[PDB]
Amino acid sequence: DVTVILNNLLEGYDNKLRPDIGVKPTLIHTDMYVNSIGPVNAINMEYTIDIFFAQTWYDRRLKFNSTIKVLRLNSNMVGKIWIPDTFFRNSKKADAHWITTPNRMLRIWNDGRVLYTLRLTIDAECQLQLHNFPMDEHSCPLEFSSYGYPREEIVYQWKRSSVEVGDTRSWRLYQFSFVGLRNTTEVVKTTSGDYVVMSVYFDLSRRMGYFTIQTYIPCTLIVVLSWVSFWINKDAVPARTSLGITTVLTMTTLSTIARKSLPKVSYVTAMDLFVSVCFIFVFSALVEYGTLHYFVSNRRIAKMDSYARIFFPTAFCLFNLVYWVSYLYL
Amino acid sequence: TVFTRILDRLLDGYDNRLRPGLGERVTEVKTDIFVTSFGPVSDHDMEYTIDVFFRQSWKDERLKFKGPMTVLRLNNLMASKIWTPDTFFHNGKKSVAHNMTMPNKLLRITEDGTLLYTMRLTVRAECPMHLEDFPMDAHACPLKFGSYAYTRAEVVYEWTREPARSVVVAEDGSRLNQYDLLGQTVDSGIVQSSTGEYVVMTTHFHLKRKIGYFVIQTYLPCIMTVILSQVSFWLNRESVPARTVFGVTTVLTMTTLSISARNSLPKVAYATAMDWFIAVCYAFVFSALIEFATVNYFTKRGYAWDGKKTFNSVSKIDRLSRIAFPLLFGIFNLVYWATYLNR
Amino acid sequence: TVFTRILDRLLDGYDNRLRPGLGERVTEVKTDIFVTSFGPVSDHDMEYTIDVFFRQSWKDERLKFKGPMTVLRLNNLMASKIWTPDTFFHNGKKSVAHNMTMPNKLLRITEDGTLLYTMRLTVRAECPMHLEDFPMDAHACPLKFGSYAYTRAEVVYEWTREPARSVVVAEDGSRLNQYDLLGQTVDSGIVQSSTGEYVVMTTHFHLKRKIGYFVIQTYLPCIMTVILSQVSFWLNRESVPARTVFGVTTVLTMTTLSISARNSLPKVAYATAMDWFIAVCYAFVFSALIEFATVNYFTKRGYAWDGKSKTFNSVSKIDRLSRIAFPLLFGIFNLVYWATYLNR
Amino acid sequence: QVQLQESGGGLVQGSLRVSCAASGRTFTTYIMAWFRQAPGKEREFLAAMDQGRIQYYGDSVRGRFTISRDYAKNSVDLQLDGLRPEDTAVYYCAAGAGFWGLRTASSYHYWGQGTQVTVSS
Amino acid sequence: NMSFVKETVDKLLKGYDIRLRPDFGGPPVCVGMNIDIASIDMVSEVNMDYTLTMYFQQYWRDKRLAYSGIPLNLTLDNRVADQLWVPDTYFLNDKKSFVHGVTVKNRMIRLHPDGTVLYGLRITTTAACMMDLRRYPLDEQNCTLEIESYGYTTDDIEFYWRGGDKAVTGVERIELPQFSIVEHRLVSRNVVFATGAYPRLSLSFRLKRNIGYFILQTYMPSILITILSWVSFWINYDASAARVALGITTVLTMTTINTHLRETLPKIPYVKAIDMYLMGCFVFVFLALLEYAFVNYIFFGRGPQDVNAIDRWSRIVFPFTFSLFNLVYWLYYV
Amino acid sequence: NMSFVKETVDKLLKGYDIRLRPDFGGPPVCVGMNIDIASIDMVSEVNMDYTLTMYFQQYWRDKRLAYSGIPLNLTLDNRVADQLWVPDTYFLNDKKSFVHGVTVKNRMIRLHPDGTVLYGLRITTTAACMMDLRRYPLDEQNCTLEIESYGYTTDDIEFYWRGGDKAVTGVERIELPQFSIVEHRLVSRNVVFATGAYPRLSLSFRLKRNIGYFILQTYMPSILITILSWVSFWINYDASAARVALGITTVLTMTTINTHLRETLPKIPYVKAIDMYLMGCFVFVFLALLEYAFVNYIFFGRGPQRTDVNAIDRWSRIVFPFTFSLFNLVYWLYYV
Ligand SMILES: *[C@@H]1O[C@H](CO)[C@@H](O[C@@H]2O[C@H](CO)[C@@H](O[C@@H]3O[C@H](CO[C@H]4O[C@H](CO)[C@@H](O)[C@H](O[C@H]5O[C@H](CO)[C@@H](O)[C@H](O)[C@@H]5O)[C@@H]4O)[C@@H](O)[C@H](O[C@H]4O[C@H](CO)[C@@H](O)[C@H](O)[C@@H]4O)[C@@H]3O)[C@H](O)[C@H]2NC(C)=O)[C@H](O)[C@H]1NC(C)=O
Ligand SMILES: *[C@@H]1O[C@H](CO)[C@@H](O[C@@H]2O[C@H](CO)[C@@H](O[C@@H]3O[C@H](CO[C@H]4O[C@H](CO)[C@@H](O)[C@H](O[C@H]5O[C@H](CO)[C@@H](O)[C@H](O)[C@@H]5O)[C@@H]4O)[C@@H](O)[C@H](O[C@H]4O[C@H](CO)[C@@H](O)[C@H](O)[C@@H]4O)[C@@H]3O)[C@H](O)[C@H]2NC(C)=O)[C@H](O)[C@H]1NC(C)=O
Ligand SMILES: CCCCCCCC(=O)OC[C@H](COP(=O)(O)O[C@@H]1[C@H](O)[C@H](O)[C@@H](OP(=O)(O)O)[C@H](OP(=O)(O)O)[C@H]1O)OC(=O)CCCCCCC
Ligand SMILES: CCCCCCCC(=O)OC[C@H](COP(=O)(O)O[C@@H]1[C@H](O)[C@H](O)[C@@H](OP(=O)(O)O)[C@H](OP(=O)(O)O)[C@H]1O)OC(=O)CCCCCCC
Repeated sequence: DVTVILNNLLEGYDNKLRPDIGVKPTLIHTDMYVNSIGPVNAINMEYTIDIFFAQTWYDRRLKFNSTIKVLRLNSNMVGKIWIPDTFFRNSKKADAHWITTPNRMLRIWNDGRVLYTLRLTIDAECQLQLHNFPMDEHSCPLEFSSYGYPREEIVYQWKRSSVEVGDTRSWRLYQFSFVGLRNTTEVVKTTSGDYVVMSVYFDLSRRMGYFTIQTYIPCTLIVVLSWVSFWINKDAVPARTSLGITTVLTMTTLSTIARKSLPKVSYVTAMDLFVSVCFIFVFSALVEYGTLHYFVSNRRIAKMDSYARIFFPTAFCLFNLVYWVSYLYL
Repeated sequence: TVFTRILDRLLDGYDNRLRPGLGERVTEVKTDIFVTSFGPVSDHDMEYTIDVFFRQSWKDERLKFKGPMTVLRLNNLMASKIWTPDTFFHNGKKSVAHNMTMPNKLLRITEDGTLLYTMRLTVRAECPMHLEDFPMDAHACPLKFGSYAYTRAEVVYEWTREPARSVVVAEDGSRLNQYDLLGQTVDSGIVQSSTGEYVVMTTHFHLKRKIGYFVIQTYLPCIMTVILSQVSFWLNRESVPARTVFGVTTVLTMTTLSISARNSLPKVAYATAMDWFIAVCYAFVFSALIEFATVNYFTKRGYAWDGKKTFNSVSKIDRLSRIAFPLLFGIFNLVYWATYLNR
Repeated sequence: TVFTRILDRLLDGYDNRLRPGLGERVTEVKTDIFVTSFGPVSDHDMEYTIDVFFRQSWKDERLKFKGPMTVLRLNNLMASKIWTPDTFFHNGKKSVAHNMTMPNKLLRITEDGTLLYTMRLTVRAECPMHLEDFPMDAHACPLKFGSYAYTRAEVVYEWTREPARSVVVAEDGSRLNQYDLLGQTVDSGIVQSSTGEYVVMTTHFHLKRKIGYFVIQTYLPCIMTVILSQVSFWLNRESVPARTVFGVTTVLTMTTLSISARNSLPKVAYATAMDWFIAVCYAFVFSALIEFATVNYFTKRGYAWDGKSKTFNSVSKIDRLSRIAFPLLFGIFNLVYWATYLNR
Repeated sequence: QVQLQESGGGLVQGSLRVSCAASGRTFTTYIMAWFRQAPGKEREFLAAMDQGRIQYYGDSVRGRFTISRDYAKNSVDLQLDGLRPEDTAVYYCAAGAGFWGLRTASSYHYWGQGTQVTVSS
Repeated sequence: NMSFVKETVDKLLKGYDIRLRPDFGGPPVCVGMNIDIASIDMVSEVNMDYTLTMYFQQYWRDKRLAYSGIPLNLTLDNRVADQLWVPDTYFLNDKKSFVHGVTVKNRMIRLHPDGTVLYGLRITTTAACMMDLRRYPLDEQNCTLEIESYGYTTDDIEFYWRGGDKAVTGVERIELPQFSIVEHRLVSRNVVFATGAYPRLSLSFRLKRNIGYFILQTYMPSILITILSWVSFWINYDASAARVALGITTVLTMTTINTHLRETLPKIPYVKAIDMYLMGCFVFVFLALLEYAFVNYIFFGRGPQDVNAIDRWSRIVFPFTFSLFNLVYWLYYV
Repeated sequence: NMSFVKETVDKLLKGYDIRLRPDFGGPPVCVGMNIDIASIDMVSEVNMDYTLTMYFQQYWRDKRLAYSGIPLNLTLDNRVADQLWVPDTYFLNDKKSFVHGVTVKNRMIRLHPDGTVLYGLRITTTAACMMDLRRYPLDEQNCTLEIESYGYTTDDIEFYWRGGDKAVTGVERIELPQFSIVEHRLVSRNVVFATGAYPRLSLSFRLKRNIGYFILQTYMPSILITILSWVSFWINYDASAARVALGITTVLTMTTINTHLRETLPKIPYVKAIDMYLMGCFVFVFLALLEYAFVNYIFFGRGPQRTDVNAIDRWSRIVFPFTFSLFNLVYWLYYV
């Protein structure tokens, strides 16, 4: 019965030939369920996505007449049917799944419409603009097209309920958060013909709770640790010197981990600008005490204790106002 | 020679692209899992490796034989020429069908056509973790598996013996560093897709982290850093560089401990319990050096005291801090280690 | 057209499961290696990487033809259709036969049945090391390949030409960070496995470590730390916190250098040469602080000499002795160390 | 201190099993070898076995002598056979790491004392 | 000569069902094994596993391969092992294994005129260990390799170590950089499951760790840093910055040593022996600074209300206490 | 429309021998080459490699695949590339590469009715290029890719870049986080190996290292630590616990810079050019500490024997910033 149908569908079927090979571009309707956007690699500029990638097309060499009306088949038929060579244009480690069987499926209705759905995991590249670090946002794309068939041979098209987001609460979005979804349709011009490139965009805003409890709080409080010296006496020169130089050593230690939190960009990020401003503050405090101790003891400066007690916390709060407002809101 | 004829009778026209009882019934597949070694739970990927014997049995009328044996034990080569259900793991990342030295699959046909198709898998299964009590937490890591092409009205999965006695772990193969296994919980559910409705088995594992690592690597170093900062209060008040060195190094020590205790965690964007403890202990140490600045505003006498003019007092906020800071630190330890050891 | 039926006539009466002349004589396989690039020698894994174009040649009487050509330069699919010796590297760990973009194998058939079969391999080979003169050592890293199933009675290996000229290391492919390549040594051996005797070819690549990285990162830091911990004597004896901070910090510096230099290495049970150097330099910096404790036992006053002149302290006697004693002992140790180990 | 102490006789009509029982250092990694020194200041490489059970033989002795190590007892055992009168010489037990080795005497940094084995025909 | 051999091989395998155990309704096959260990590559405490390279070999008498007339043993190409029966032996301790691929897939088939066939594999596996690191790094580690038939039960297949105690060879040739193999045992036992009783074999070592590496790296600088904590006793109570700086710098040095050892080692819940020793040395170092706080408080605080007697007593107490602690420590574990 | 196409394809593949190149006794086959680069993923100085994801295309004509009648360029499924001849080109620089396999293997076969066939792969390779680090981190290391047939000599196969000035496209749209690709050169040549002469193409792109990571990480804190070593010239000579602790913590900070800048890097056996600068800055700090040892021994040691402290201090304040300016002068004019 059904075996007779399947053997009639493969009697003279050639999977090397696209449907409508000299007739018209084969319109393919692509559907996609996103299970999880995994951990976004800020260093390698990647992200893991886990999709259920569905395709439909009309294959009019697969018409049949029956009462069965639908052939809900295994993955075993996939190698016997023309399957569109949909690759991902910005993938780097694109895996299918193979446990326990191939995770493909195939459903053929009587008119020639073929459902095809497979599970994928994709380390997809996105160019991370790491200005406003760590206060930025990205739209990390995910593209696909056919590899060998041009626009004149395969045209892709979204369905209506195109990209179906899951429940968003079992994802591994650590520092980021899902805020947007935006599909598109465009045509690239490669050397070997022109192709129809679908693309999904994922708008991602940022979460501000990691770098608060790692870099902001320790760098600011160790700047205040340097300020402790100004309530501490002028006579005890080794104590003040130890305060200043060990806080310098502490900032030099923290600057390493501040750059370690990011791929080695060739400019200065906003995080590292803050760290560098903090290091210049501790530098200026130690140079201030050296100038103080030379002008007084080694032979006004006699109020420059009390001048620095007022100037340095106020200048740091003015810099906090300028930095935090201009790099959060502006 | 006889059994070769039997197997050739079985594989006469056997289309392995048809569910057994395709238009007749709904296929009842009996699954069973034997966990050999519940492997290392990666926090930094939020996953867990598990190594299972994955049994699944069903009834196939197309494979009836009447020969000398009731049950014939097969090579796995015939198991590619026979329908097997497309059972996949929903929360599976990158899992291993073992192929040493052969593909580790068995297939046993009883004479009434009831198959038993087991394989050995190493499964890097996903587990979403709530780290709001890190590291005084429990977890519920699932094993979600169903069929990929067949719906609820085509295949139905069950458990073989009982629900609660199916997923049985081994007794010798624990293979957990940080975690207790506080028993498993099985459950059957239904996942509705746009393509249809799908029978989905689940099995939750209940993992509690053993606490002693972070006790001896994070908690006790921060406790004794605070005690080391409170050592400075039992000096005099004239030794300005001495108490300066005490306070500055203990602040530096708390910063180092803060970073090197966070490094054992995924970058969650909120405060864990360890974050609360390290921040409060950092506040104690920082308050101690603010206290020395408070004393050093009041100094007035650069000379120390002799064993034999005027001299300098004991600066009674020294006494008040010696009573206060160990008392406040001990009260906070009581509050901490009675709060989070019940959540 | 013609070559299609030539190749069909070859594969008519052919089996690729049994040795050419299975019951008649041995199969003389003439092996050859072209080392393109001798890759980096991982000390921590005690391994190295080598990439070689692996030539083999033998004579198969069943593959005689006559036609318009002498040699048939062919596709590797027919090389998979023809008997091929199961050569395996005896000390390979995880070795990769490259197949980008096609399997990099050439089969050439000359008309008298003399096959040529070269592969393109990357062999992550296992080089056992004797690191007792670390880093000033040198050792032979071997590369040993034999058949897996055929004994001496069945397949015998040779080299195509004379052995020390057969294995060729190309010049552009250095790919070494630390070591230098002083030359190879081409030979031949026999094993006595339970299954039977086998013919084992052997090349021994000879590698002497450049110590420039280790001098820069370990020796000059330890030397200059000791120079510091001996500069402490030229302060006066009354600056107790100055010399105290000085001595214990140089001790911390030597402890830091100790662990961070031993990290670049496996975890062998003896002590290497750099361990002897670090331990002796750490003993100097330890003895400097014990010396200052010995000074401070005999201080007897609290102040030092003012520039305008009560009693005073003299510069102590063990200070004046140690100013000359410890740098002289450190110079003697440097002479003995760098004359002992640059001999081997 | 490393000692490479031999045994076995030194006079024959025959066959002989000349052993070399080491102490002080495990030479499993090392290539333990036997050298023949004829009168004429000529150390000749007879036989050597690698750590991976690989027998290397000299050209004059290929097919006559059998070398066999016991890695438990840290020994090397050159079996003698087909003894010509030209084998009257001194047999050294050697050990080393063969840098520029297995064919040279300077590559070995550990030595036996030697044994004269004399053939009377 | 040779066409007779091809004819004999082709009439062996025509009419040879490879999905059938030998004597398929009758007695179990006695599959005999043989392991020739090449090396053990790494023994990782971080991942609790070890890499084992071996020449894993199997004998069994397949009665359907018994040829005649040819006086030699048929050593064939490795690709004819696809056209035979082979046992489905696996490893339970295995994480990620591979038969080597260069230059071919390293198999051998050596047929015999009685029908005996040898199947040899060069397998580089990665077997797991439940490492009990409480006595680290002064421990004897036990690590196994559990060979077991997958599908065929004990009624279909029997495993014997061929050679008794001399099946597994090449153990004595292994020179691990930081271990030392004491014993290997060879256990043959049947294992029950839900599906039946299967034959299990067990090659199983005992890795004893060499102890000198940690004396060089960790123990000896810990001893010398704990000794240099005691320079403060030979410094006046007046010199405050001196005793405070050495006491602060020695708690910093012990901190750096312990941070390095926590970076090396896995995430274990208990307290290891090297951690017991560093906790003990840090107790001595911390008490060597509590002593100065005690002296400073007694002199400058309880002054107007002995001092040098504390130093004279502690110079005798602390070396005696430290030697007593090392005595108890190194007699508990060694 | 379909039966005729199927008849032409099955006529082409029938009798087509894939063990033979085109013109197997005749002329060498001319293979066109064409690369579109997706990205250069990483360039590791540790592993001396660079990961390269590209679109790799090969034209050649094949007279056994010439079909008449149909005006199409027939694009077949990629599973027919196992049934055709292809040039077995390898990459000599290759360590580890793979053709991507989602959702199928990325091949194309675009048969043209004169026998020309495009065969395009999608390759992520990990090629190895040596890195002369004598001018790190100001170096402009050159990395090359070498494309070459394996089994066919120069008399069997010939390569060429197609449009040899503009064969490699997409060099500009590579955005490396550390490097800027200044230029790329296409060079065709042969080699001579022992078996024969083989045609080889080279796709090498020069790479200037951008230096802003090192100004922010290494150079500027070395300058500021070197200057903070000189606070202890405007400190009185009696303050031993000031000047000594200042210079000691300064050499500690230079040591902790050296720790991370030896951790980040390969173990090359010479002076990295980042080591000339840091060793020179360590010498300045070391001489700033030797100055106090020199002052203390002159004043407190050569004092009662009875030339100045303040003269040496004033001389050091004049000399050491001038000396460090000369050092930066020589350092930033030697390399740039
Ligand atoms: C590392 O860690 C592993 C795991 O802990 C250690 O492995 C264990 O080693 C011991 C000692 O070598 C093993 O015991 C031996 O078992 C064998 C096999 O016997 C089995 O098969 C028999 C049939 O062939 C069967 O009769 C046996 O059943 C008996 O024992 C069971 C026990 O439950 C009992 O239920 C039955 O009623 C029987 O009484 C069993 O199934 C056995 O042959 C050995 O006996 C010899 O040695 C003993 C003395 O030790 C002697 O009394 C006997 O006469 C005989 O000479 C012995 O019992 C154990 O099986 C291993 N366990 C595992 C899980 O592998 C290993 O030793 C550790 N160290 C090292 C260095 O590797
Ligand atoms: C990175 O590093 C690599 C390697 O160092 C650089 O690659 C080198 O690039 C240069 C070009 O910039 C190459 O030089 C070219 O070589 C080819 C060879 O062409 C051949 O065919 C000729 C016939 O058509 C034949 O005559 C040639 O034979 C000559 O040269 C060989 C040696 O190659 C010699 O043995 C013979 O005796 C002959 O003398 C050869 O077989 C050549 O075509 C180029 O010549 C042209 O351009 C020059 C001007 O540049 C002009 O004068 C000529 O008239 C002609 O127009 C050119 O000489 C060099 O071979 C490459 N080396 C390697 C190892 O590949 C790469 O450039 C670097 N890139 C970066 C980032 O800078
Ligand atoms: C974080 C702590 C913040 C503390 C902030 C505290 C800020 C603050 O203002 O302190 C003032 C004082 C500490 O002063 P302190 O004891 O250090 O200094 C004495 C004080 O100046 C006296 O007035 C002097 O007495 P007199 O005139 O010569 O007779 C005495 O001189 P002498 O004896 O040397 O001759 C000085 O030593 O404390 C309180 O009064 C209770 C505060 C309880 C605070 C309890 C805090 C736990
Ligand atoms: C690690 C070394 C350990 C050495 C342990 C050595 C322990 C030991 O026995 O020290 C004693 C002595 C220390 O002498 P040092 O110069 O340090 O101290 C002088 C000494 O105390 C005089 O007795 C004092 O004068 P006086 O007469 O009382 O008025 C003098 O007072 P002042 O007038 O200046 O104020 C002090 O300065 O050293 C040696 O004799 C050389 C030993 C060389 C030993 C060399 C060993 C290498």
